[PDB]
Amino acid sequence: QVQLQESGGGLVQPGGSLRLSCAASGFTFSNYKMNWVRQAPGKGLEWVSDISQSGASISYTGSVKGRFTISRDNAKNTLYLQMNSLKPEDTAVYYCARCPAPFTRDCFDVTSTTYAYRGQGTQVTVSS
Amino acid sequence: TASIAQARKLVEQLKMEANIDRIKVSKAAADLMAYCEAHAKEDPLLTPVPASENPFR
Amino acid sequence: ELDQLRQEAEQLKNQIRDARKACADATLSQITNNIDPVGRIQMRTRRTLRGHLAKIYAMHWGTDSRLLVSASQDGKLIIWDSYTTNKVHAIPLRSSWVMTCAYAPSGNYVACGGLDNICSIYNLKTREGNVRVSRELAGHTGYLSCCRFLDDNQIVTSSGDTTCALWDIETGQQTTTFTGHTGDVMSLSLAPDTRLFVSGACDASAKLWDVREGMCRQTFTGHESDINAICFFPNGNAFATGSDDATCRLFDLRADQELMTYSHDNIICGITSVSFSKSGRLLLAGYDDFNCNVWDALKADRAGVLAGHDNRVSCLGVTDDGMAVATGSWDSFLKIWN
Amino acid sequence: EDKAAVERSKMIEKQLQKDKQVYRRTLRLLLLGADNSGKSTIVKQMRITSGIFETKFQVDKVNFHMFDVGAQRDERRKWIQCFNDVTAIIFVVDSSDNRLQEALNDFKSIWNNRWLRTISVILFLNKQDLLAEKVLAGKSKIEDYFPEFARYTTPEDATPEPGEDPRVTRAKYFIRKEFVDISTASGDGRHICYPHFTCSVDTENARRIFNDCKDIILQMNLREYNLV
Amino acid sequence: GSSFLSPEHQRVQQR
Amino acid sequence: LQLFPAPLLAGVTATCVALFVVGIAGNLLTMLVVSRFRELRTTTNLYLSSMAFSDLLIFLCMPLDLVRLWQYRPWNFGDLLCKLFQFVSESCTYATVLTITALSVERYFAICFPLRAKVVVTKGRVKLVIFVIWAVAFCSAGPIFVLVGVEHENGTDPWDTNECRPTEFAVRSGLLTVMVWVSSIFFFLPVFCLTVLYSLIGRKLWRNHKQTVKMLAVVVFAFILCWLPFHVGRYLFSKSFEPGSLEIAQISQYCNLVSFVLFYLSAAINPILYNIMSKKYRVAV
Ligand SMILES: CC(C)CCC[C@@H](C)[C@H]1CC[C@H]2[C@@H]3CC=C4C[C@@H](O)CC[C@]4(C)[C@H]3CC[C@]12C
Ligand SMILES: CC(C)CCC[C@@H](C)[C@H]1CC[C@H]2[C@@H]3CC=C4C[C@@H](O)CC[C@]4(C)[C@H]3CC[C@]12C
Ligand SMILES: *C(=O)CCCCCCC
Repeated sequence: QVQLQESGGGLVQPGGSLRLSCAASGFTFSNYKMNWVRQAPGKGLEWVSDISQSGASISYTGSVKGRFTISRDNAKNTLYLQMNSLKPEDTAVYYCARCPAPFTRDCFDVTSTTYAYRGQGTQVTVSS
Repeated sequence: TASIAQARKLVEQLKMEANIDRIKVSKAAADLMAYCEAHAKEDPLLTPVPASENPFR
Repeated sequence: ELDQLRQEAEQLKNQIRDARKACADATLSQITNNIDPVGRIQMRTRRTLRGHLAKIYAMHWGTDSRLLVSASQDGKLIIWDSYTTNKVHAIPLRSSWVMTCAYAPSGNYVACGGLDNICSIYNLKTREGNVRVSRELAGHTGYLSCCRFLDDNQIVTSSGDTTCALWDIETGQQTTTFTGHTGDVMSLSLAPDTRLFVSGACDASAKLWDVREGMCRQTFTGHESDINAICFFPNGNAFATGSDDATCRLFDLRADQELMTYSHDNIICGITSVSFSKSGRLLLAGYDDFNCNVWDALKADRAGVLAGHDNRVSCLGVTDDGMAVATGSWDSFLKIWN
Repeated sequence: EDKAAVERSKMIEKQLQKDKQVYRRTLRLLLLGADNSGKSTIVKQMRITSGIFETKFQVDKVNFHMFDVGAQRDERRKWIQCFNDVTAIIFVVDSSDNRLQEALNDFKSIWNNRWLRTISVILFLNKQDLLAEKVLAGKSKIEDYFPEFARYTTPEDATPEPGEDPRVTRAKYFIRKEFVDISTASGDGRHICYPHFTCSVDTENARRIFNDCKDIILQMNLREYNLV
Repeated sequence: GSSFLSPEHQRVQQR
Repeated sequence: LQLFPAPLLAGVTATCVALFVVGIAGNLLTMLVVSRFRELRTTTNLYLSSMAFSDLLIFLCMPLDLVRLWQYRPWNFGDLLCKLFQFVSESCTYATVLTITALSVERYFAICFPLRAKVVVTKGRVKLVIFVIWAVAFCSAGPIFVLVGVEHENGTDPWDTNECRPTEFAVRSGLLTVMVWVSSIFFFLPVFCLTVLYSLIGRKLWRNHKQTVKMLAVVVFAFILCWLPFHVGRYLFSKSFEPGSLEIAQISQYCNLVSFVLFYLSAAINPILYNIMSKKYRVAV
């Protein structure tokens, strides 16, 4: 079965660094574009960053540009999100999302109504 | 409330799925193969039918 | 507690996976290694049906294997006499955004539905000598994806609201509802006895339902993307599924696990329609790459290709007698192959 | 016996011709927008449990069919496939400098969707009046959501409407550029985007769609009639 | 198509 | 050799055969590709299929003109054949020019009034326009059956001087209008239309479109280059029969020779200019 198990999270002081890792299984990882989505308390899901199949094309949302970097390891079906310079506004549960179909450019993974191809996410808290 | 209800429904439905009787995959493969072989001679697509009785030509 | 329930679900999933693994001794490929190959099959277009002004979505073969209905975005349902290409009825729809249609087994009623979230039942025979809406089955919260007649009084419809319902045409109220899915239901197929049906719901899973108990009997997983097409094996014990990951899979209810996967490295496009021949040896799959492929259901080898269509293939259907296969496409043309 | 079948088939053909004419002469549009977008008022501007709504209006003798998705689920990736034959897609985005990033993502997905690679998108930057007051208030922290705004200057050739302050012009032109960069990122040119600034209550909306459809049909004709 | 002149045309005018 | 000494004659016939091969290939390909492709079966493609048929049928008549240019020996073929291919060439020329004019008008309507084009031109109107064009071409070429004919000098055996040339009745009659002036229409009206409408199209598309404007310009230039010498040579030929004028005979002969090359050049280039720019035509080839 297609599943995405995220790892990491926890409590980190402001300005620190925290790495999120997701283990992908049940599908051919090297052919699907990957994405990161977070849901802040009392807020809708927000798209974070994207990475193509080969990693040659990457984009970030304005709030995290220059702070977060996304990488993938096709050799072990793992997706990475190295976070630096965390801020209180960054506290949210982070989900790993996948495109509905392979070899495709567009995506519709921000849907909140039970998107099948995403994990349960890991809570990230930024506080003193 | 909604999350716990959904979790309970999923758990009970999957539990009820877990107790169904199952047969070996070899038996299933043999059954499908036998069914396919028995009706092979009665499939126009598998074996072409002469135009004398083909309704499209 | 949420975490405890999730842990219990994970443990039960592991138990089910262990049962699947222990239930498998050999693959269908190993058993069928001694079966002679079907060989190359060549099929030629016998009829080219014209008269549609927009891309076609769904078509259903009649029980007599002569009359077939088609649905196009122009808002017209056309019943074609495949033997002579004549048009028997042209129904102007109240909503031009139709995506599915169904022809009743008795042939007295034809149904369709789409983005309007309403299933319209059209009566083809009446003393007035005209086609009129017999009943509209409103009540869905999403676009209808597939419609099939269990009987002249009962119709089962799928919707993109993660729900399927069994309607009563006489009263127009749902008799039972299926809510075990978590995504948009794309297609469902009725078993030969009409006692069971399966559907895929864009969650890479297929589920088996009972039309009386109103509950899922089995859940099938293994796909890597949305399932578009589902079709029962002629014997009613297995079914085939097509998904956007460019692979078809065969599932058996009694074995309750995947038997075969039909994948080719040259295919990088999804499957639109899946159908079985009368004997079940040939598996016909429609593709987004403008042509259809025929697969050996037992050997998983490609037996032939149908490339007549010049656009995406939307619907594929085989006559109940297996005499010919009609393939619809977004080129507004229906081609019958034999 | 069988001659009656041919007679009724010919009658059906004759009935199909006189609505084929209507189908060919008709222009179809899809109205896409977020929940906060003022697409509802735009529909009200047009004048002569359902999952889809239809609006009838005509400008200069040409009939337009505008379809708005009503009671529908947010799984757009499947039902959006139907609207691949519409002449143009009307996209309405609310200037909320932050729901604007979601609008950018949706526009990007529409542009790069395989079956929408041949449809021009009519982009309406709705609710300019709210944006003007927000930016004039000094609390419009656009730089926080889009850091590129801190290093962006208004184009020299930009034509601003009279009475608009430089800040409003710069902000709205940056908003246009955010969509134009995605539109031109493809570099293929099969379809074109038409960015416009409009308000919820404005009578010029009908003319904008008329001109955009005229341009789209002209571009299609260039290819159809061997000109390009 | 086109119409040509006879080589003798120069002297046929001489009757 | 009696006309156009051997070197020039060999050069012109080599050019004519090369143009025949190229134009036959192009016209056959254009006609066959459209006939079996619903994707390419549009109004402009129907007009171009008619034009390609006309050009193809023109080339099938090349040998009769080529032997006349080469030999001019006593006309062995029947008079009916002389009249037949003369009428055929004239009718095909008129049909091609009228098809070009109709295509230019359709392009003008489509590019200047894109939303009004679909309510003007369609299969029903296209078929009627083609039928009317062919009917008028045949009617205007009909007088050919009384202009041209086999004639012989009184002084010797007809079998030794038979010539496919205009009959003396037309020469002495006032039919000089039919041979030249009546054919002047279908040059002046088509050229004025192809100029004004294409200038308006270029103005609207200019106000990339550079390539299509340049292609329209070269199309107009090719039409002018190919058809102006043809008509001026025919006019010179007609006035050559007037008494007291013999100096213009050589000029008329050379103008007709160059028109011989240019006519087949235009016919062979017709399938090129109007189809190569259609990337749909390239892909669907
Ligand atoms: C004396 C005659 C034979 C000279 C040639 C006449 C024929 C070949 C010409 C004149 C009218 C022309 C037709 C006019 C209209 C059409 C419709 C088009 O969709 C198919 C070709 C077709 C049918 C044309 C083919 C060529 C045509 C048939
Ligand atoms: C020899 C002549 C007839 C060739 C005509 C070519 C036509 C189709 C094209 C080629 C170049 C084009 C011209 C290029 C420049 C301009 C500037 C524009 O603001 C007025 C029209 C005008 C003058 C164009 C008219 C259309 C045009 C003339
Ligand atoms: C030359 O031989 C034919 C010239 C044509 C003159 C008649 C014009 C219709």
